[PDB]
Amino acid sequence: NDCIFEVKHEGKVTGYACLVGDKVMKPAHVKGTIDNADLAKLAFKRSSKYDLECAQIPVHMKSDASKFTHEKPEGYYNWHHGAVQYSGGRFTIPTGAGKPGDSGRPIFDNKGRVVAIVLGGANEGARTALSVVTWNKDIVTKITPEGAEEW
Amino acid sequence: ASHTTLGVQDISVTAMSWVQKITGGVGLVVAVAALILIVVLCVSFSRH
Amino acid sequence: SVASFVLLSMVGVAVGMCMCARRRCITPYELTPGATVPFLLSLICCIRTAKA
Repeated sequence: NDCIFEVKHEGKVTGYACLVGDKVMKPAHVKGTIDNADLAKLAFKRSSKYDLECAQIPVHMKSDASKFTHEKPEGYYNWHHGAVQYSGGRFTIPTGAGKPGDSGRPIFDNKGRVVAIVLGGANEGARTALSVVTWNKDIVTKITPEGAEEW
Repeated sequence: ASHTTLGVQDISVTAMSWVQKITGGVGLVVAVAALILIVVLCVSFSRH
Repeated sequence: SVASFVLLSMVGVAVGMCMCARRRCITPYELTPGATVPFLLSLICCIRTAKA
């Protein structure tokens, strides 16, 4: 279901604007600045050791937001190239489902409130496992397996 | 003068201990700031 | 003059390490959506008033 809050930067999506409650989280690991100038006046904050950048909604676009989110039980979730099976605390995909140019994409959840962003992955030999940032109820952290590429 | 010239910057008064008060005081403020950084350096490099 | 240059530079570097410690602590509590820095740590890193 792609019926969510939306953004783009220098034509690339460049990580989705996670209007998760009162926020404008913008996962731009790579080049881009605001094409979707409907809220251009961002008070940008960043910390590159968790790759992400962020700001706050004033009121103008608050009707575009989702409610808050952090839960991650075992099972499977959904992303822009199909299903993503999640077990042993990590997301996994069909080998080759992701590629360069998949530069920041959500895992949009099964019940209508976002979790995580994908940034890359490793080939296991026949499985593929993702490199990801995730919300831990408090803090934010990175998951990354042995030998992983980034996109 | 029937005596050796002073060390001019070496031999201050016994009551110069103001220099140990300020250098100890600022040295401890630096050590506390260094500890406060070493603590959150160690948490932000143990949260991956 | 050289002693007051080093001693004024030391309260500079001490506030500099306190600033680095504020930023490298608070950023992973400030980025996360729908989240807050916990009450005690909000006081220790000098934001707002009381338990607000």
